[PDB]
Amino acid sequence: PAKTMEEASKRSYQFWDTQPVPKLGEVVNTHGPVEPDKDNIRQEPYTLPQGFTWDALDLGDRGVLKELYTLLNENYVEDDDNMFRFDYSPEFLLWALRPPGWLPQWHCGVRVVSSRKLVGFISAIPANIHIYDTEKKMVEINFLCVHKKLRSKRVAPVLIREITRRVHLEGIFQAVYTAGVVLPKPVGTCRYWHRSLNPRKLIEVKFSHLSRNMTMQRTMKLYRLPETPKTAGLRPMETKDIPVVHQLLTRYLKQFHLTPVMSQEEVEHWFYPQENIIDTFVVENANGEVTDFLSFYTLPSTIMNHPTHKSLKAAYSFYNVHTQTPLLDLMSDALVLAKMKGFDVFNALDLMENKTFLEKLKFGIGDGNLQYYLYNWKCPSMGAEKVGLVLQ
Amino acid sequence: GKSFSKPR
Ligand SMILES: CC(C)(COP(=O)(O)OP(=O)(O)OC[C@H]1O[C@@H](n2cnc3c(N)ncnc32)[C@H](O)[C@@H]1OP(=O)(O)O)[C@@H](O)C(=O)NCCC(=O)NCCS
Ligand SMILES: *C(=O)CCCCCCCCCCCCC
Repeated sequence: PAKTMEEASKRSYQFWDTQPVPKLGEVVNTHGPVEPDKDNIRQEPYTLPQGFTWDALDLGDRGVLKELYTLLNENYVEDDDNMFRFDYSPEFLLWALRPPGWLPQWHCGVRVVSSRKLVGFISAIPANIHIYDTEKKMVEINFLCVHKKLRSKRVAPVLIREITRRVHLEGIFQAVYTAGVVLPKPVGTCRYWHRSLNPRKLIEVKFSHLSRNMTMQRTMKLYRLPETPKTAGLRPMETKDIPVVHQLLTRYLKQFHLTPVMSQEEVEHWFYPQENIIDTFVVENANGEVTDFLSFYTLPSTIMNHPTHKSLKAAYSFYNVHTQTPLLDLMSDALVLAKMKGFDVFNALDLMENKTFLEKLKFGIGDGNLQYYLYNWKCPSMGAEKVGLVLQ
Repeated sequence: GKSFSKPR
């Protein structure tokens, strides 16, 4: 897999060349589908290698959910140095995979026939997507995972074609997805940044390193945060805030070029606070009006092969909407709140207006890009500051 | 993400 775009144009894409996505080399000056919708869809599941079978996973079954948790806990995304691996919790997986409109056939697992061991997965969830001047019903593809023992055996293309087929059956012909690798063809390239909250732990586990000309004592003083937030009237989101949070989000997102279009029910799902999954804080001013909100989701990572430190607790910036409170103040309170809740690090991408605060609030640039992709949709690429979509 | 980043 290629990490740089120039390194990717020396690569040949035996699978992606067959798919309705623009070629890495071509420049896109149009807006529309790569190919027309299909009006007959293959009725049969694609064939897996001998000894493996499809199984749609009922994540409402606690045992099955735990099998998926374990597949991902052991085989999902790692950093470049193979030191850290995402550790999505079972309850977080339910949040990410059963939003409004979720469909059981879109939780697409692969099992070993004999042992029944879960060795593969891919998911779709439905989402209405605004892309430049077009609003489309699409799916979001996530959690593509092949067991380490099954890798480099052409299994991932089968998972992709099978989820494509199952989405086609429901009348949907576009998708959005993100990858750390460069593929044909990014609509936008974002960059993770990191804000230390427990610098000591981060250094001991080699998530970060001491800056060249400063000491540990200095690093700790540099990243120290207030004990409590400063914004007047900041509080956790409640049921009564669902409408205004939907209103605020909907109006705020119009300024970007790739955004979700959430119903009020989707807003309830994605923002209503759930401990250790999603945090949302609103600003209720002196008149009782909600004028801003901040939000971040919980995603720890396994620290691989470490005898003492086993896990790294990370907060991920979600959607932050400002209309009366400065964004910089909002995000400082996010950092303070994440520190209070025990997070070790606060991550955020350089999309939306995030570049206006990343350096000022002492974020450090990461080593990983997050590429954004559309399936079967041709449009011009956009800068990170025009991406207004955050995926789990 | 679909990418585990660390400070460069
Ligand atoms: C991603 C993963 C499923 C790929 O499985 P694999 O066994 O390594 O790849 P396969 O041999 O089955 O086939 C690779 C094909 O699928 C493509 N591919 C690889 N990873 C992909 C991804 N996340 N998304 C979409 N396509 C991907 C490859 O580009 C290749 O297609 P190409 O010939 O056009 O280049 C597997 O490595 C994995 O589970 N990684 C950890 C979780 C994860 O999703 N990491 C990806 C972050 S970018
Ligand atoms: C990370 O897990 C995302 C992996 C994306 C794999 C490619 C998906 C391509 C779109 C498939 C669905 C198309 C529905 C019309």
